[PDB]
Amino acid sequence: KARAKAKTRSSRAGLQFPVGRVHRLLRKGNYSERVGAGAPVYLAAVLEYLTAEILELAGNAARDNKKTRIIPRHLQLAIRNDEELNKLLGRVTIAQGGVLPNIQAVLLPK
Amino acid sequence: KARAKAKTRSSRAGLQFPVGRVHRLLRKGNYSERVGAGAPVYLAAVLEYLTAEILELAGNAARDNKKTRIIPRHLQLAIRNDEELNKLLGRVTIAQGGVLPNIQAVLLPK
Amino acid sequence: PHRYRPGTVALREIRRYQKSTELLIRKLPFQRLVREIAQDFKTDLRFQSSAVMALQEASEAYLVGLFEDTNLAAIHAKRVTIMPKDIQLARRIRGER
Amino acid sequence: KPHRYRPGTVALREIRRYQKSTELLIRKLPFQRLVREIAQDFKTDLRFQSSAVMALQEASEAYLVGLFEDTNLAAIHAKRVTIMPKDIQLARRIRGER
Amino acid sequence: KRSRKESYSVYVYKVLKQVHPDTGISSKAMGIMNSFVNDIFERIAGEASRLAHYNKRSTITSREIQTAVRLLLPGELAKHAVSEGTKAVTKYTSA
Amino acid sequence: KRSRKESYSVYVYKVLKQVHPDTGISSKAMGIMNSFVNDIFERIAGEASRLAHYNKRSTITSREIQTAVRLLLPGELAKHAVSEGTKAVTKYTSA
Amino acid sequence: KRHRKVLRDNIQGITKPAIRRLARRGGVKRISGLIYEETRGVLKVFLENVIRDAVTYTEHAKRKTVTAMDVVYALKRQGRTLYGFGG
Amino acid sequence: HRKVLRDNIQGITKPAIRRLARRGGVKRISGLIYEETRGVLKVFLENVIRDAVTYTEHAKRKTVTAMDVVYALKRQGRTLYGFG
DNA sequence: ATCTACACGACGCTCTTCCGATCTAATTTATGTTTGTTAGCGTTATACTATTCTAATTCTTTGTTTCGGTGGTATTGTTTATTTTGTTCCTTTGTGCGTTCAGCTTAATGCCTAACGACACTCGGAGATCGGAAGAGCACACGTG
DNA sequence: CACGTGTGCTCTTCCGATCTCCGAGTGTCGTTAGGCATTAAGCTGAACGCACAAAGGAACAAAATAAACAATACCACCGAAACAAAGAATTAGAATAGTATAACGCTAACAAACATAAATTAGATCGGAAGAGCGTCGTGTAGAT
Repeated sequence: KARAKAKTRSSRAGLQFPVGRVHRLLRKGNYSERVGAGAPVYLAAVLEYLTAEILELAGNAARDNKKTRIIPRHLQLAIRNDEELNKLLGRVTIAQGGVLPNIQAVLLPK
Repeated sequence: KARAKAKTRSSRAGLQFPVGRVHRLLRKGNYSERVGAGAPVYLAAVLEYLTAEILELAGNAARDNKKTRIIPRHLQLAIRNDEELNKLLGRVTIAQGGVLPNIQAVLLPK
Repeated sequence: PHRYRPGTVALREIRRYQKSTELLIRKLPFQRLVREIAQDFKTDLRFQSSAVMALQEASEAYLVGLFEDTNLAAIHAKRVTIMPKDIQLARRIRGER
Repeated sequence: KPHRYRPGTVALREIRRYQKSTELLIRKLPFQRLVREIAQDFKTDLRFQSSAVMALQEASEAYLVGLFEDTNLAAIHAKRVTIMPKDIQLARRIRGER
Repeated sequence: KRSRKESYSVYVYKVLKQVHPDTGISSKAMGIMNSFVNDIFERIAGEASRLAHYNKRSTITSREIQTAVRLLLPGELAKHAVSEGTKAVTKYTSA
Repeated sequence: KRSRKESYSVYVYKVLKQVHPDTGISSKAMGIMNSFVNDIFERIAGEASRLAHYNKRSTITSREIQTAVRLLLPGELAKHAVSEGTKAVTKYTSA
Repeated sequence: KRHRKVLRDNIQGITKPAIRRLARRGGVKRISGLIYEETRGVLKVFLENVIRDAVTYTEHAKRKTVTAMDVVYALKRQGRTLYGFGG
Repeated sequence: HRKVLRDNIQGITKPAIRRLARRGGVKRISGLIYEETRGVLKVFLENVIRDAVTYTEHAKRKTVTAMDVVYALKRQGRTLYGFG
């Protein structure tokens, strides 16, 4: 059957993250019997904002380390240096990520 | 309509805790689309065993304190003295329960 | 005069308030403190009395557990007096700072 | 006359190097046999994926590094620079694990 | 006229008479035991639900409850609980 | 022939080109960002589900997601996220 | 007929005897003098963390009052589960 | 395949523990740290592997997946990024 | 060894909270039907285990020697126990009204089902940032003048 | 302290490569369009509980004071730990080989959802009593001298 013009729900909201996949994962994730229409749009916008907040500092760490490619060390450097992303991911371990360069001031030589 | 003999599902399993109420709270609690028949019987048996494990030590604390009635202090004394109930309820606050009598050995007089 | 030694009735208070199960903050300062704090998130906020009782019980339990951890961190430093650095170390190893 | 450093200097250099680098610090072949020994208490004849022992290695290394950070805090609090067993036990008490 | 305030108070009273037929209970302690049962029911049911979600089953069965009890309860409590659960499941399946 | 391994890899690549059009990403870092999105989706969706369970609603709506973001994300992130969410909800409701 | 009251500086109602008793329950024998202001700040940031979550819970409920269930849920949210007030 | 292992805790060596300590910023390490750290790592591994063997016994498998380790760490509040 | 301040211990006087009796709604269960979920069995390919060989990287031994922990001694603020006088908190007694909160509608909204087509996944090649190696130079740790 | 010595890392430059970037199928999962059940929004009366107010008792808090004890600063000595050169040994990587197992794919049986009526059970509502909260005298414990 001939339809109207096809347009994804992530394009109506101006998003890069999929609205339909987040709606599918909400409906098949056993959270409620019903999921409203603004819930996946809101959640995908929050997820795209958080992923952009991560990558915008990970690219800065990669550019500071003279690198044109993001490795897990750059993600750990972006997360543990931000003051408020460290509260969101305080109980999270990153593989091949290492720790921050952090020597206590009493251990430094005299 | 005339039925057979009525008999609760908690009486078939020899339980005091309700099988039907735990089945209702599992079906209306948004955990899965399906709940098997042995799941509420198993969960009610585990809950009755845990509540009996609590009360059997709370009554001993009440009888040790010359009391014929359980107060919240007796529940706290039963929980924090058991070695393995304290792992189950380590992040739990009991109201009007107080703490264990616990003075460190360095603070005692000489 | 029958002045005791320093720390003796402190130990008796340790035993008494460890035996006791009451609230140790008075309810009228704590109700006004919660009413002061909650204004910044919403003005004209009525409270259930049981809600302020729950806030009081939880705040006192949090502070008693933090003072237990503080006492451990001060015993480790070969001291009997708790200091604000002991509270800071307990809050840091606990993962709150 | 040969050349020797002072105690703590090469230690601080390795602190900076292992804080800078992201390689695993324990060899994989002892760790596979240790995980295989530990899992025999719960089930015998257990095969392991390579990725499973790798994930166990990353998580165990991260747990040990975070515990040594808390241990170093608890040792600096005791006016010392070395770490002692009571520092690890105090960190595990305040963390609420033992 | 209002909503009926469902609870677990009569079942903690039934179990207490099986254990201590001479000891009574308060109302505050009854509310604490109510919140105790309501919290461990939430723990076991949520962890069994995520067990069913991991293995891509759409049914919480007695195996999921047994595995969740083994994951949650420590030490002696887990094996005493799986005995108390399995014996009740067999006693329910005989009838 | 096997099952299709669904992921979030192309969307993290789409967002990275909007932010840094000169910087690439690894495969390990792509898997870490995948687990990051999959973990915060679980946090926000579970906390919105228990928000709907507390107030006895049977629908997770945009209000529940906004309240769950306000409960979960700290500080500046929460208000920047509710701006980014509300502006997308209005842009989706205009179309 | 309006007497709207807004409160200020109620942190001093938690007195130094009231803090010394809270430390006495925890097993503290000696308490330094600088403890009390740090303890008031710790209690204030803890109550801010709990009360912000509770006010969020009760304005999602579209209620102008804070119930005790909102405090219970705000404490469970932070992993500080409280028994004796419903749940 | 008739193989039973014993005393593999010494395979994680003192030079392999000093590097784990110096990643965490420890400048000086006393000598009683090593057997203690082997015991601490052992009890952590017994907790995580007991949870993972429970996870793969529920799955009716005889091998341990990396996803079972990831879920066993998520259960303890030690979420791991990098393995699914 | 002696004295005095709490602290349980026993007894008694109201009391108020706990336990029993009744009434009714509502939530459990019995029976039957329908569906859709997972156990059973077979298979293949694949990743795990076991093994050889050589390289080679790291572990272990041992010999310095440095410095950090640890015990001990001294001193000065300072926290604690106590008493007295406000001071405010608790308890009661009263009032007014504001905000929950249940109840009754219906309007919007989400679920469902099916057809269609765009999108992400997998496979498969091309290239290029980067891992590794050679040579030189500087920050810097450390040692005599 | 302040200048020469030598080392570790950094920097600069060059070569394979393997890990990343793009191209081409292709199922599959998101999109669209009605249509239907149902959940939540809006309006409203009852009353519940919260806020505010007054008054008196008291209970706790604030302020001054002696002093006893604990934190802290400093110093001497040991013993243990870091650093380093050398040989062993154990690990790493590629390569063969065998195969247990696990991830698919049908098949079906069996177990669970759904609906309805009957009735049993649990919560609400009073009311009688009994464990207990509290006031008064007793010895004991125990701490200070």
